[PDB]
Amino acid sequence: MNITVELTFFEPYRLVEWFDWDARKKSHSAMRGQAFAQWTWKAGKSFITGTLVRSAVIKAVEELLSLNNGKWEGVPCCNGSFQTDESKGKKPSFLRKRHTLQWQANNKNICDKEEACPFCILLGRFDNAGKVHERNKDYDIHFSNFDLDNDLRLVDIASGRILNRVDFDTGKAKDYFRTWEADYETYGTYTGRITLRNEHAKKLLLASLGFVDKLCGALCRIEVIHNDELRKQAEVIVEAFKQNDKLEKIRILADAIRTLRLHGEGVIEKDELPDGKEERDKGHHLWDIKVQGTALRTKLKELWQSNKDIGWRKFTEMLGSNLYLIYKKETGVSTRFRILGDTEYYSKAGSDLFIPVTPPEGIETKEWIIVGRLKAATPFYFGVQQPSDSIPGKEKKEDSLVINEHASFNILLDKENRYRIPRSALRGALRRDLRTAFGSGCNVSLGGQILCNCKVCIEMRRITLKDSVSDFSEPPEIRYRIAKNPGTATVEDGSLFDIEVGPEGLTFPFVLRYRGHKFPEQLSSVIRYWEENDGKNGMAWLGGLDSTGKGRFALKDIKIFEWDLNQKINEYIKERGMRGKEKELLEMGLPDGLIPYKFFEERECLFPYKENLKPQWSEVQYTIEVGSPLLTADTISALTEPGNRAAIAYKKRVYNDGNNAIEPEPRFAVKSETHRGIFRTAVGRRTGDLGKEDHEDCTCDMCIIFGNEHESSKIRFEDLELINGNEFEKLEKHIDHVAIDRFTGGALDKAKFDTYPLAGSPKKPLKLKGRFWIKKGFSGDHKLLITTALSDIRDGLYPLGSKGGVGYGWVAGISIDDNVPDDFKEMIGPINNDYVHPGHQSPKIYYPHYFLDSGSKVYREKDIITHEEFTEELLSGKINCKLETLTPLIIPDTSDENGLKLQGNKPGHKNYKFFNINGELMIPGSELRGMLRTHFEALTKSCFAIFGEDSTLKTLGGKLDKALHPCTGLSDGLCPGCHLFGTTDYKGRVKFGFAKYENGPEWLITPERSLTLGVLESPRPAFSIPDDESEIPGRKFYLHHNGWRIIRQKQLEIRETVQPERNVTTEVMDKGNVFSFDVRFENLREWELGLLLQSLDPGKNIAHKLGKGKPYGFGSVKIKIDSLHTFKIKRVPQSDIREYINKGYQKLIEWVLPQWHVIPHIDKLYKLLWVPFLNDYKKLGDKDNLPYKTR
Amino acid sequence: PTREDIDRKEAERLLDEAFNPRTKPVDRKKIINSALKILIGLYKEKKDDLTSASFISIARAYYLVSITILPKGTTIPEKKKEALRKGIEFIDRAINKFNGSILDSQRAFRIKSVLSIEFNRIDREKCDNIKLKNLLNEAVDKGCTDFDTYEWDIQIAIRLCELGVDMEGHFDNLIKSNKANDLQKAKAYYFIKKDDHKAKEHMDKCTASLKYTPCSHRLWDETVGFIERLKGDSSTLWRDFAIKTYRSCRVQEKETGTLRLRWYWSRHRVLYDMAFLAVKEQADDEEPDVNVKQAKIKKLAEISDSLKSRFSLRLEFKKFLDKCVTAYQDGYVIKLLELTQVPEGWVVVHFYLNKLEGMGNAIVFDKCANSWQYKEFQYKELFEVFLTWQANYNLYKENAAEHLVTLCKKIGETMPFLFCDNFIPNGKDVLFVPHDFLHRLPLHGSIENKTNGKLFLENHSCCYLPAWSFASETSDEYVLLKNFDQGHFETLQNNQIWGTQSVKDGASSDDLENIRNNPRLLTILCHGEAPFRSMLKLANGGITYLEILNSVKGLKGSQVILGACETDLVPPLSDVMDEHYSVATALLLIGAAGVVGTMWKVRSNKTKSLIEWKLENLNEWQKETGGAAYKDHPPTFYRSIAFRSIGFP
RNA sequence: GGGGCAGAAAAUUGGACGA
RNA sequence: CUUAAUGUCACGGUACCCAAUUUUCUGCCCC
Ligand SMILES: [Zn+2]
Ligand SMILES: [Zn+2]
Ligand SMILES: [Zn+2]
Repeated sequence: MNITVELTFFEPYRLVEWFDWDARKKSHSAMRGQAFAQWTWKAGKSFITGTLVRSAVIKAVEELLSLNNGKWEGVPCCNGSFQTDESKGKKPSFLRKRHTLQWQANNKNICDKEEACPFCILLGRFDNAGKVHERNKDYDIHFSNFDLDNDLRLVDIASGRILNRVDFDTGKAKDYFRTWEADYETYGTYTGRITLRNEHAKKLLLASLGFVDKLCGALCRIEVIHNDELRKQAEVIVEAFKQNDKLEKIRILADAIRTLRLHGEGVIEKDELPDGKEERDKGHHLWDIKVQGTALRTKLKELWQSNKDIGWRKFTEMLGSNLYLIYKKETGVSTRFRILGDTEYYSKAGSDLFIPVTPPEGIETKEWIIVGRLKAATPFYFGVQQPSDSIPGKEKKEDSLVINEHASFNILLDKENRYRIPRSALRGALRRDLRTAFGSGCNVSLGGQILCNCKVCIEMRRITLKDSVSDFSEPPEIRYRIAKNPGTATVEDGSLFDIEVGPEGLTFPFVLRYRGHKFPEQLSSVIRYWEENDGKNGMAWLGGLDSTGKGRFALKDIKIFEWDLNQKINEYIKERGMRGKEKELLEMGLPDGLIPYKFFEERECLFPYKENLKPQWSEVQYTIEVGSPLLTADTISALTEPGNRAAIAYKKRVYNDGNNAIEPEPRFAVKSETHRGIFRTAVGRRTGDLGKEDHEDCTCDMCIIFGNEHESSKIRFEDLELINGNEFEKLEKHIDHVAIDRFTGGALDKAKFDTYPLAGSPKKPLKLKGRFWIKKGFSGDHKLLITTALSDIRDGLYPLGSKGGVGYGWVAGISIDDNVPDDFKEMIGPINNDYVHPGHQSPKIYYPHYFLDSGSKVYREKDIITHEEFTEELLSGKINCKLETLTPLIIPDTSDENGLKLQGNKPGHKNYKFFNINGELMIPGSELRGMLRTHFEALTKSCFAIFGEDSTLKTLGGKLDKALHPCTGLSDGLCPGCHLFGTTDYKGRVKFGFAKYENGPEWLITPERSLTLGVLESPRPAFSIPDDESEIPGRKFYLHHNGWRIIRQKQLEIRETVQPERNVTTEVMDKGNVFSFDVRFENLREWELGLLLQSLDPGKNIAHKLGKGKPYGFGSVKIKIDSLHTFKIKRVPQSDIREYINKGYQKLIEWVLPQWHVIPHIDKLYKLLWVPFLNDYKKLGDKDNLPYKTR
Repeated sequence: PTREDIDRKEAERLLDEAFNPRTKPVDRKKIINSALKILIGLYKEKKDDLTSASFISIARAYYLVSITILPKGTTIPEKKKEALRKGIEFIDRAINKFNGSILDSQRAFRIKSVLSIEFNRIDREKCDNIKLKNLLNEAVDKGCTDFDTYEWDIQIAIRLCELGVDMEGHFDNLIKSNKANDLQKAKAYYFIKKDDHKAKEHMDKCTASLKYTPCSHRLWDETVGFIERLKGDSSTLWRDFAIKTYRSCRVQEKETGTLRLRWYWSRHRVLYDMAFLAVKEQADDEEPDVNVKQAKIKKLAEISDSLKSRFSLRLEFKKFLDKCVTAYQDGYVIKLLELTQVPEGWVVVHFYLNKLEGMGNAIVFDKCANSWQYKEFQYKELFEVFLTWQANYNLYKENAAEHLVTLCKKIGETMPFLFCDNFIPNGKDVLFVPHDFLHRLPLHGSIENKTNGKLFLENHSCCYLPAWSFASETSDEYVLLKNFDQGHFETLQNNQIWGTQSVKDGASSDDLENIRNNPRLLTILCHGEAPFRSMLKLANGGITYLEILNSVKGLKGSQVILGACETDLVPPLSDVMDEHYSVATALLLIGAAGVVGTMWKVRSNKTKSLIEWKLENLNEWQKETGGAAYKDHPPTFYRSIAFRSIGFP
């Protein structure tokens, strides 16, 4: 009786090269993949050996008959035979080394070649079957090869995979191995024949076919009866970009094109790409530029119009990859090749032992099926090697170096590009959780001749779980990561990469099957640990990048079922264990048998739960309030979506679980990597271990707590998301930054930079919520260190996000949640300078804004004060300041160019509003930072860090002396101003904040409460340096004379006489308004802090300048110090801050109260800042008027 | 010149500064890794435009990093294999497009040949000896002959003389070369001229040399390989070198460290096995009288004893022991009693399993008769049934009574000398010293291959001891530590005038650490791990083998009647180093004079009956309980022979 | 005298302690 | 053309581990 056998695989299976029994030993992969399907080279054909399905059927029959105590509808069965070479030899091609399930008695008769038992005849014992070649199809039972149901190409059926083996004591994986993951949708049906001459054992054969559930590493059913043109276009566009000397930013174009797959076709068809500035007449710096004449916004539209067939996802991905590769060819393409430690281990390795295992008669065995949903409470990662490496057939590439693809860290996607959760990763996570619950497991051994009998290994030998794919075939968001150099608190060179993370909230179906005698206590502990109860929160750390905080799955909709294998096995055969129909079990509430599990224990009933798994990870959820705007600088995402914003804030893309797909509203958050890095830097600076020479065998208080190159991290973080977003209505605030030239006093040639952060004010801060987990192996010192790090976060030293020096992400406090552990929760007048500068150049013709000369000499501190652990000698702390205005202050809010709403009277006239966030009037931090930085640089003759070179009216750059140029990297040396405020490759040691008024009168009353302004024309360096013979004028500064009364008087006489639509009118402060801002500092010496103090409040009758209209007299500010907090909180004595300012003057003098007027350049500086108000334009440019114009 | 040449010169300088023995091995690997960083970084920027000199430099660097990676026990490190493979591939790419001078060709072929030598030593299946022979011939015919200034040429010549070709024109340079060590000269004399005398004194010079070389140094593996070479073709020289290599291995495996120098450098089971073979076949020869042959069996006994357990003997201290347990799991870590001194009426049975010969051994010593004897047996079916019982007991604890019956029944069938009168005479107490497989076997319950064969404990008094150095040459109070539920195991044993010193109910771990040297009786639960983390279920978590070693300093000289379930058979089924890691072994190690430990799960009633046995503070108790009814009720045999006598009086 | 600037310079792969 | 039968636990193995999208900049100004 010939029976046609078919296959239907329901999860990605694996196949290997054919080779042969003589050739299997030569190739380690073939020996490893004996239990896999076989592939041939003719592109080629695929099939599975009849011997492999024969072994599967033999295992099925032995297990099935042990289930029923060796009795199967009347006929008894005997033990069989699995031992060879007892008389002559001819060992079978396959070796068992497995615990064969043997029986109590199995005593019917000594079976010979007359009355062979059903299991014996299925084994083909007493037939004419041989073991050499075959030579005839004369078998009593034959298992022919199973073939797929036009010379299909090799890659169309398989894609390579790299499975892994992660150690338990460490987090590092010691070794890996290749894999040829196939497809289970289209090329997953096989076809073959089986013959059975003996009718006495047909029932057993059919039952085995219905019972087998393990074939080629995948659940299966047994059934009875172009880019070539894109390459050229990428080359063309790259060449055209290079012809414009703008090749440096081709990769950000590749990243933008790759990100563009998230958006639909309308971003390119409806021209939704950003249009640049409204009236720039030049377009976006990247999008609206001309490639080979045509605009790129339209060139890409044409290229897509020629490429509808491939699809938007494929077109964008291929264009990005091609652009990246073409850029890499003319940066050489980066190639990766490890030296050692790349162990690809298979353990090929004759004890040929036989272990009979006899289960007691009458044992109650049941097979439990677990069905549920694996919701990702955090973004998930599943590591997969790069494309063009996962191509099968083109492997072994021996001492060959591979090519880096566009994505540094891919994520596991199937052929249809939906997120897939692999069997191997979930099995490994279950192994880790089971070993934790038991507390005693074995590090898995490979090629071991005898099965491990440890606790964790036994229960997984009876656990089978299926691969799952999420019903969300949408591109994964790309989470960039950067590495910070502790020496200079900046980016480590060559340390930027991308991470492909899936959206949080996806519903991955979860299938787990346990085939044992009793449902284990530890697996119940694991399931309850994974469950997302009311307060359990879910604890299935599943996937990779767990240290960052990616992969915390919260199992939910959990349903436990079970057949009774002893008495209801025929139903199991009939419904095939519902393999592949796992979805139907969720809605059903049901097939014959499969009664739901009613004895499933709760969380507070499992002893191993509380013993090992519950304390394993202790959550510490805490909220951070920041009274300042927060910005994370997602630049790549900023080069898309309307707004033309250079740096938008990072927004998580959350997916609504079970609801209508993805949520249109974004979720602003701080990256979990940022949280982990800030805590790690905190502990490193408080422990003195950051900046160490090496961490080879190190065991410091950072490698233990935050992991290292080899060990895993014992503390895992999460996203620092925002919860205070529903009561803002102005969550995103547009703030503009311009780099003022140190010579012209105006905008540089290319300096405008608009940042687009979140909201946040002292009267309405942002509530940022996040959590981190603690492993149950920390002593008192480590928990104390992490608590001190959290307190330092609370104290405000470490700002979240970017541009912390300006004031972004300045924390106002931390509120620990009441659910934190008890031990963790319990353990967590003004100085006015008396210096007076007469400024008596003319107490009783004029100049608009005199210049300042400081000399070309500069002292470069080559010994950089590293941003590592705090120096004991150096002083760190906080400075509180009181800000008052001697003249009205004007600071516009560019976010609303029509704040005054006066366009009705005259359209096209700019009318700003005074800067404010959430309605609280505030001075931007950049203003104070630039003010005091220019002041300190002129005080210490630091440099001209921002200089507008490349101008004639030759020697565009030679006009300035070749000693005071802006500073290059640290090799040359860093100025004291560059040592304090910082530069590129060296983060500044002083961070400024935001000024809140909360005092003084309200406004200035003269369109209401907002006096007009004259025309503020562009600064003209030609006037300062009329003749080329002159070398250069010095730093430019503005006087303090109150010319604002002229504007306040002739407001109507100038708002209509000239410039009807060219002027700008915005509201201003009044005289004597009191503000308050904080100026933090880390790792400053004595003289540095003294000079900073003298820069803040040099003394009486000296004031700085802020805001617009400095030549018009607007915006003069007076600063006073309340408290100089210092921690090594301690308040320094108010005795004029002795030994700090005095040491500053002492160190400055080379280059009782002191005498600043002695130094000439200091004298000129303070003359230019004198305020004479405490008590009581064409004829000049003529050649005969004044040749030598001085300062 | 170019950056290529400068970086190659730097790599050459680093490789030269790392190759010489003057550089400490502490800072030897780092130099090679740095040079190979430079080499591969140079290679990555130019895949095929790279000169052959850089390829041969990379091959040499891979060879150097391979030779500084040493075997980690029974498994060769995979970094070494990968380095050899990469070096051979790079040198093949070098010679495929060779564009250098004659000296460059000589160096390339020399490096390829020595890489092939080490790869054949490590993985013979891939680089078979025929292709190795062809490559060595191609190297020597190209000028790889200089033995005075190139030790690799000496290695090539030695491998050729192994392979079976003559070098009569090269021995003059081979013997006069200063770089050649004792082994090279021994190979030269044994193969070039087929001599045995000069080979013999150079061989003994090598034996003396091994006395100072650490167990990690490759000369040990070379010597063992040469002994196997001499064993392949019947020679009379490998006897003496086996004996002296054994002596040197004993004198050396007493100075190495247990923390990180003994698990994975005592890979010399083959050496001790074949020294045992040499002693046995020397004793197999006819002797004029029984005065030297009878004394060579004693030497066999020391062969057996010196390999069994040296880790346990030498066991703050807590940190070092935690390092030991970490190193057990293949992780990363950051006088002797004379064998003739045996009390009267006691016979000691030493044990050794020969992996080379495939047969077991047994050495007895009747103190009254002063006789040492040896007999042979197979150990394959015993391993079969031992694993069968262990698996069917781990899966089903009490249901493995039938497999206990089978294992104990076939132990006597395969080991009939236990019941032989001439081997172990009736009545005298028997002390067993097993070797890596028989420790877990319940030899006290061995059943003679008879129609109704009795046990071994029935007609002898059995005592176990992991090694021989454990045996070595107080208060009269008694203490009890109980942590069972207060519903059973109460009787009168809880209060029968035990002792007011430390007798407790619901005792804790700290209580066991405060005792005044009394015959401690302990009745709690144990689990057994897999490592040696077999906990004891005292209060406040429980006391572990780790804690027993670290803290228990009061039970010295005590007679422990520990009756906790799964104590003596804590160590797993498979062996690693022939070290026994039971809780009873820990108590014996800290200074106890004897422990009646339980192998597998026991019951409360049996522990109470053993505790009730206050006749003199066992075997007769086992006889009375019904240990002779293994064929009438396997369940009652399960719960009787679990208690075994561990220790020596 | 009927405004300019709207960013720029980078970093976008470095790895991965067994005696 | 597959396979070889009195022995295939490869569901026998988490692409795992490490590194803060950041450092620097006054929406500002005259021939
Ligand atoms: Zn049969
Ligand atoms: Zn195991
Ligand atoms: Zn500078």
